[PDB]
Amino acid sequence: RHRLSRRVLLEVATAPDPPPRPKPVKM
Amino acid sequence: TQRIASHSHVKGLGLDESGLAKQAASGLVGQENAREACGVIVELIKSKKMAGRAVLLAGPPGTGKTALALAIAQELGSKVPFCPMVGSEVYSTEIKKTEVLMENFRRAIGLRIKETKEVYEGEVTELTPCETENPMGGYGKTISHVIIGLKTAKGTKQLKLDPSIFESLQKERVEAGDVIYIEANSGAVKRQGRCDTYATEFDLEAEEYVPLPKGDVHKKKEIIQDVTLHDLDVANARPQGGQDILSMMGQLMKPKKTEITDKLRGEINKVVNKYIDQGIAELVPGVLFVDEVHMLDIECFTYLHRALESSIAPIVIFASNRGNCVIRGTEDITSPHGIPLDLLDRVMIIRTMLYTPQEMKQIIKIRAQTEGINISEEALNHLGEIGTKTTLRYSVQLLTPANLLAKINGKDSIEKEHVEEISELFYDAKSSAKILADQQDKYMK
Amino acid sequence: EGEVTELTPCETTISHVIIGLKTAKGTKQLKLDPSIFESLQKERVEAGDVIYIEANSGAVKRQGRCDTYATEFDLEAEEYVPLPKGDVHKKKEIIQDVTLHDLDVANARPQGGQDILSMMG
Amino acid sequence: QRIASHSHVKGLGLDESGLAKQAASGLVGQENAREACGVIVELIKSKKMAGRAVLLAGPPGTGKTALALAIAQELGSKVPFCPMVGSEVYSTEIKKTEVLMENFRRAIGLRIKETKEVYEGEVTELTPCEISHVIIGLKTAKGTKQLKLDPSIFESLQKERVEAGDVIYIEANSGAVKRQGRCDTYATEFDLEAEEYVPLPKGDVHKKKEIIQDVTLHDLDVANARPQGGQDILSMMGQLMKPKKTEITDKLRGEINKVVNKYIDQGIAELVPGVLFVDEVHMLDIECFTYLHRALESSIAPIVIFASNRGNCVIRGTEDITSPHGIPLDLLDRVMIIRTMLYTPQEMKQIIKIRAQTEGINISEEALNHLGEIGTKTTLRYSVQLLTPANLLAKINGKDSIEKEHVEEISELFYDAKSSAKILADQQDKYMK
Amino acid sequence: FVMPPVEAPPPSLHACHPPPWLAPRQAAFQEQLASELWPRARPLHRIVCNMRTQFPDLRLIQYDCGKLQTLAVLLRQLKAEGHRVLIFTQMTRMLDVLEQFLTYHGHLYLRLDGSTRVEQRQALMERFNADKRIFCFILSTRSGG
Amino acid sequence: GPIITYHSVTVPLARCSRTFITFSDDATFEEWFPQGRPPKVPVREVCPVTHRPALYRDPVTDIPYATARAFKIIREAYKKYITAHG
Amino acid sequence: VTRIERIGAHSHIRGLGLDDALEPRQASQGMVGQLAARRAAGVVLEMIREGKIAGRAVLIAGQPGTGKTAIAMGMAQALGPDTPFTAIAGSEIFSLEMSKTEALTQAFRRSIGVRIKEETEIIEGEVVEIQIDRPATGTGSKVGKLTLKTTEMETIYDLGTKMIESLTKDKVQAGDVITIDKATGKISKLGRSFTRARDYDAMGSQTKFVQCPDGELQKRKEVVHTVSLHEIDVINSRTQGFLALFSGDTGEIKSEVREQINAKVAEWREEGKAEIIPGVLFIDEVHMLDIESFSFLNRALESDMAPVLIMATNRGITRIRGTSYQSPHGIPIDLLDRLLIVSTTPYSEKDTKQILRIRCEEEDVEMSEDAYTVLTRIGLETSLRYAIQLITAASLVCRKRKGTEVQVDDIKRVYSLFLDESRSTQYMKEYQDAFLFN
Amino acid sequence: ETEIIEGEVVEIQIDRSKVGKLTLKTTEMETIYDLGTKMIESLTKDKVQAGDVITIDKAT
Amino acid sequence: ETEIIEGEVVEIQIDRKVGKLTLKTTEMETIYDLGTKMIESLTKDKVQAGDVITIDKATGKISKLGRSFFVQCPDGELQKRKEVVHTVSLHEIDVINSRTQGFLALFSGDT
Ligand SMILES: Nc1ncnc2c1ncn2[C@@H]1O[C@H](COP(=O)(O)OP(=O)(O)O)[C@@H](O)[C@H]1O
Ligand SMILES: Nc1ncnc2c1ncn2[C@@H]1O[C@H](COP(=O)(O)OP(=O)(O)O)[C@@H](O)[C@H]1O
Ligand SMILES: Nc1ncnc2c1ncn2[C@@H]1O[C@H](COP(=O)(O)OP(=O)(O)O)[C@@H](O)[C@H]1O
Ligand SMILES: [Mg+2]
Repeated sequence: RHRLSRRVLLEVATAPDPPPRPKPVKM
Repeated sequence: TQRIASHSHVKGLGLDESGLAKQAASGLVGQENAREACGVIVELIKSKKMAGRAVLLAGPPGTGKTALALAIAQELGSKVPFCPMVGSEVYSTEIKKTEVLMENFRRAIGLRIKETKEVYEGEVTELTPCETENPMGGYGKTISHVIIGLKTAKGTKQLKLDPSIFESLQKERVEAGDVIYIEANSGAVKRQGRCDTYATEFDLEAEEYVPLPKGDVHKKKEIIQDVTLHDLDVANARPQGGQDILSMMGQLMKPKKTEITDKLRGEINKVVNKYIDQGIAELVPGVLFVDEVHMLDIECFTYLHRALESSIAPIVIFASNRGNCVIRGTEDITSPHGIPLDLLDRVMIIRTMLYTPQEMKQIIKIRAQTEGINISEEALNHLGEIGTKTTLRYSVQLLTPANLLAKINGKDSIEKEHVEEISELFYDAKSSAKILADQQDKYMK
Repeated sequence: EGEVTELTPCETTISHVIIGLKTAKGTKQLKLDPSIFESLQKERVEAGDVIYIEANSGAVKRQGRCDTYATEFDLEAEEYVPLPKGDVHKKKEIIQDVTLHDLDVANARPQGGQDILSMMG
Repeated sequence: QRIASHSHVKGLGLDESGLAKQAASGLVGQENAREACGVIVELIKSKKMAGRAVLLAGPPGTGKTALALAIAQELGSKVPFCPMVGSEVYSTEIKKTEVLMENFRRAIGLRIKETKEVYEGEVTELTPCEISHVIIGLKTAKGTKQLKLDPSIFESLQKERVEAGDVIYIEANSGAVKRQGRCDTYATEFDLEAEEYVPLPKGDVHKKKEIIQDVTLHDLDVANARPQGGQDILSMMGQLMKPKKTEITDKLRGEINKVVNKYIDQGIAELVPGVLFVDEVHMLDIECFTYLHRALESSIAPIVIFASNRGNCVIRGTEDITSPHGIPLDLLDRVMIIRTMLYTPQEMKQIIKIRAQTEGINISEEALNHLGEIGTKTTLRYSVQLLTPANLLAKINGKDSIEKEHVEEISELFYDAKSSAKILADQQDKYMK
Repeated sequence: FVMPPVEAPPPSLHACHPPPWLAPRQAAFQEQLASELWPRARPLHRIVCNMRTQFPDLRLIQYDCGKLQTLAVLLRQLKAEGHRVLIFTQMTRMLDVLEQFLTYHGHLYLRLDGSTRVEQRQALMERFNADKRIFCFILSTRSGG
Repeated sequence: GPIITYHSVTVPLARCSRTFITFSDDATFEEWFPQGRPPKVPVREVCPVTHRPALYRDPVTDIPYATARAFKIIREAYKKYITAHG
Repeated sequence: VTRIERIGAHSHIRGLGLDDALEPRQASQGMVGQLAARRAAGVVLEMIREGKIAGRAVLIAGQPGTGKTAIAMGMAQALGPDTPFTAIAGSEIFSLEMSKTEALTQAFRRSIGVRIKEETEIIEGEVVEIQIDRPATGTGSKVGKLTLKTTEMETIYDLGTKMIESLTKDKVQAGDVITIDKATGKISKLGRSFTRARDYDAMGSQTKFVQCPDGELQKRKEVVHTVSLHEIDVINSRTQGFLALFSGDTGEIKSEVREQINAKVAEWREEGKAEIIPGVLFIDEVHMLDIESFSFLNRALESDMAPVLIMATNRGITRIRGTSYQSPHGIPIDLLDRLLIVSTTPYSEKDTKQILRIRCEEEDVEMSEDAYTVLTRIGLETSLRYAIQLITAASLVCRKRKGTEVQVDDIKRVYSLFLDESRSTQYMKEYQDAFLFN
Repeated sequence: ETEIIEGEVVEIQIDRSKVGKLTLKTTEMETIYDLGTKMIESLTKDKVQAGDVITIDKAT
Repeated sequence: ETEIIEGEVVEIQIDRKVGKLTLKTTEMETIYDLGTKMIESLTKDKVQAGDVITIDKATGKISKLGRSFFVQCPDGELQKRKEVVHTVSLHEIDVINSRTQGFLALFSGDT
């Protein structure tokens, strides 16, 4: 089910870096 | 257990309370004299006062020798050890034949150990030292007890314990809300995890959280453990559980049967006697059944003389269907059952006779009942006639093929035609031998 | 394959290892899977050593020191090896014949293993 | 000391000219055989020839093994003498040829000079030095010395639980550390310490002792084939996982030969060629005899003495090949045969008297004559074996010497082989097989 | 007590230009195996030592001298009756042997071998006169003044 | 120095054995016997979205939840909160 | 309750039954008849007890059921546990782990015992008060004090660190009767002089008390250590040898190890450290040995460490195993010359009846005189062992019918139920074709 | 049939190694777990770090 | 071809790693700057002033062949390039490459 594909690998490699993870908020 | 084997119908010896053998009872038919003798042997085994006594079941093949031995085992019950064995098993690539025989001898002698295990379970609610108003030495604080509160599902109890347990509590890191158990016979504290009521769904520990114990804080029970002398011998010869380099080597190396020495066996005997005298254990001498004894060689037979003369040996039951055959390991030496006359002088011989056609029909009916097979009277008579010729084993082996053929034909009972067709499809030993003799040129060797 | 000019693990534990390999035809900077750092440390790989790294398996073999450093001491128990001539990255398409017995005996016993039972085996 | 079957044999009983005295050194007859054995003893003492084989041939009871042990006694305890039975080559661990080769090397001994370096004193300082070395301070009654030792020695000291104040013995050659005890000066500090006290060493901290070691070629082969001198984990692993004997290669034996030759050239070793004795040689098989051909042809082999009581007998391992002593004719061509003869009644009486004296038994002349007559029939071995039971009977009856009645009573109680054979023949149908 | 007549380290394989990875790999394997297995081999320490070196039994000291046997009997009687004994000998080495013998028998003792410093003599005298646990006091006839 | 004394005595009830443990200083006694109060049962949290018993805990919002839809709703609410408050 | 040892074949034999002059009584200590053979066995037993002559071999030869093994067991029971007695069968030397010569060597060396006697100082007393002071935190020197009491003494001991550790490990409390060996520091608890405090919980049911030791505290006791030569060989062969004492798996012990042990034991004997206790090796059914084993026996008896060897065989002139040679008793003539042969004659009617009576007494079976007559007739006609088996068979048959004394009817019933070899062979001849191979 | 936890490791924080927190995520979920001594030891032995896709057996 | 250093030790210095080694023949004397591996090799095999030793440069194989002040000190050059010839049987190659530490089987059977 969770084997990588060439398309997914290329998309992740070409895409920019993900946004920084938000800091935890006590809510 | 659910599958039906060849002796699945044998539930014991059909003996009256006076020892006389009923014609058909407990799955056994006929063999009245042999059954009575086997009942006397059963009484001998139950008396537990004799050692090394041997019985030989002698008779043609298919006469109930193995059935009689299994009936003896059924009469004794599961409490009495019963170690079946074929003569071919003494030929091992790891240990000598005498060692195999000695190991089976020790397998037949059982030991029943009764002990009381008293424990205190609970979740630690309170952990309070009992200080003394007069400190010994003047300075500091002295304690005379440690009060431990144990909580279970249906109670809560407090235990005033020895001060020395403070070290065990710290070593086990026991705190409030933890589930522990204390053993009376040892005075040691063991922390079996923390109570599950203090665990949240966001925790990830696996073996840390345990349910709150059910039942009472003080649990005591009588433990009955059944062991054999061979179990102790093997556990002491190749011990498992040590943390030294030798135990690690034992775990690494391939396990191999070894020639257990008389020193270890004597030590085991001394320990068993000590337990018996203390009242902890009760000796349960059982039976060693050696089927196809004729497959033993002259060395095994010679060793059996010393083995049976021992005062620790079990009661051995032999079985042989051979006539004046040649003893294995010897060159042209013939003995009445394949057994040297020296060993025949040490055994009591029980003779099994051939079955009359009526007894064969009864045995066939019993086997059909055991296999869940309905057979008509005409089919039963035809199968008994087939059993008069050929053999009894051949007739009892036609029941399930004939039942399958009837079921395929769409009938819930075996008729005569089904038995006839099965007899046509499958050949017995004598018919195959006739075919082989008639065509000896076309066959090989 | 080449002489090691830089060996820098990048901390997040180690996210990856940046290595610098030198040959006669140039220098290449490589990003290594963090599992190769254990192999590099076991092989005692330092700057100036000539090594090769398998791309598919991460296996590291330290095949001596570069002969350019042979004069750094007057007496060391070292094996000094020439700098590799070709490129750092070498590709070869090969055809190798194996028999079914080779595959059978390869799976009869385990290989490697850091456990005590594996080492004693 | 217990009295064995050959306890009276002290030598060959030869004069200065090599001739055999009639009764001397516990030997009564076999004058020709004793002179031949004296020549063989001189050959062994020459230390010049290698692989010379001797066969002692004769009926049982003619003192072949007695003559071999007399050769051993003449040689002395310094010269190796390896007694092996032909049945001992059938091992379940190594091949028969390997057993023979190992017994060949056991017969060659080596006297080698060795110097032992010893650190012995009371521990005053045990300071680890980061793998961690150890700096140790040892004191004796003569001085104090500080030493730096390998980490293995520190591990050994830790295993011995050596602490400041303990008297220790260190062998620098083998790295063997022995803790002997807490110093005697501290034996008054407590009343129950669970310690064994030892006085302070009265010599120097560091000693060098030169000793003579008696070893054989087989010992060197074993030490270099199953090594245990490294004191590393691999040696322990090999000892525990591979405890069985192995077939030592010719390469290891060549290396050991080179090492021993180097030692002899250095002047610190002396070679003692020694003797191998095979008693029941007929129990060897054709493979063993064929190997022994080449083994005796070797220039390293010792002197081998063979014995046999067989007549024209089938060689073991062959189907029906029959040879004069159970030994194939090829090997008989490579041996010098010493023939032993049957004993006269006078010699039998002499041997009986010698055995009686050896066992501390007083026997009357009438009893001695009766027992010699008993030995004329039956065998000499049977007559000798009746001495102790007759002495026990005499002691029970209060007599300090054996009379004829005691010998008659014992002979009535115990049968010989011929009488038992007669009984078996008369009652063949009652006995088994 | 059985010791091998000869003891050798394992044979070593030497090449002029070996693969530079074989020796470090073997060294690491040996180091890891030792770190995992040596603590587990400590119980077998006495067996290895007894098979590695053999010292003379302390009992043999008394067997080699009839005087020691007679003294052993005499000292046993003297201790049983509850006395204190002074042992005088002409030779200091005999004092060393007596030290061994008294230790083997378990007799607590003090020593004055003339080689003791002058200030220590009085302290030893006072300790012996004050401490009742000291059974024996070995002395040199010519020493002590 | 600071010591722990283990003492076993013979005292009349005709005689019985008793053991005592003496701490030189109160610090050791407190360390070995903290007299900790019984722990408190944690509140079984509930998912604000589906009211089912909570099984997860979103690290960003610290809001327990028990369904992927609940997680999506919680993250949408957090995004709206970020947009509004900023 | 039934012990591990029950009524066996030779359970009634308590000794050879001889007087001071080694004259056999007709019926004493279980032995009946065999007067000449019992006298010879007594002479051999005296020779064993003297323990001066090494490598003596005796052959007990006779027809089956003539009491060869009975005589051997009587010798074993008359020797006593002090002297080693290794009883093996001839088949046991055929082993896949070791050679036949190695197995015979181990059997020989299991029959010689080495005993070391030494005197040690021993403290035995009742613990009154034990106090142990230890640092609260970190490594430090534990200080303690122990009070020990006897009926006539009470001393307070200042304890060292290692003695403190030993007492802590043994968990010694007040009222415990302990034994302390001064040299090794080993502590053995042997009981409690009184109960623990009742107010404590989880203590268990208190057992019985032990009276306090009397006399002086520090006594001098003689410690005896006895091992066999085989045990020394095994523990000296390799580091893991002590486990081989129980698991077998000794392999083949090097001859160098055995020579070193022989030398060391001789040195100990000369130095008075140890005494050698020679014993007996009993090989039952020695005819199972092959020519190689007999050849090894020939020379292994020539050592001064060899024990007395006793063999039993019921063979006539028979082929030697491993060869095609016919020899008396299945034993080569070279070995038969090295041994004295003790013949056992068949039993008469009165001897058979007395043996049956002794067997009934051992089995606690009550039998009538007519039943004894019938059983003796059956034993003479069939065999002694068959009658012995019928004893308990008829006892069980009598007990089934709620009887008290075994009658002739019970003996006839068991004779009908259980067959001997002769009647079984007759019935098998009657149906020879039904049995498989003839 | 066995219950498991399956996700991608986002963060592993261990305080000082008595207690720590582990964050796991899926494409549709994200949660944080409190770790004990044995769980922390098991995570350190397997050298689990961020970006690793792991499964944890709840029972063992 | 191998480089063999044979001479008499004059002075050995090791400091917390760096070190120096001074070796002499009857014709020349030299001081060497030692590396870590050669320092370890010289530490494992105790080498002191006055010992006559030979060193295999590539391996650190140090064998002490006596002491001089008994074997005479070597005469010629300290560092010599030598041609070493080995004749190795196919069986020896097979055994050496059969397993790790497999050369041991050339001496104890166990192949
Ligand atoms: N008297 C009997 N009563 C019931 N079943 C019997 C009887 N005799 C034999 N059998 C059965 O017939 C089959 C033949 O086996 P068996 O008689 O035990 O052969 P053997 O006696 O040669 O071992 C077995 O299934 C056995 O249970
Ligand atoms: N010439 C002799 N003088 C004294 N004793 C002898 C003599 N020959 C043999 N014996 C003794 O008689 C016994 C039989 O001799 P042995 O050497 O065993 O004969 P074999 O040649 O069969 O080995 C031994 O106890 C031996 O010591
Ligand atoms: N003289 C005897 N006195 C007492 N019991 C005897 C006597 N002879 C034989 N028996 C007993 O009869 C049985 C057969 O004798 P046994 O010694 O086994 O014969 P074998 O000579 O074949 O060994 C054994 O139970 C033995 O104890
Ligand atoms: Mg018998």
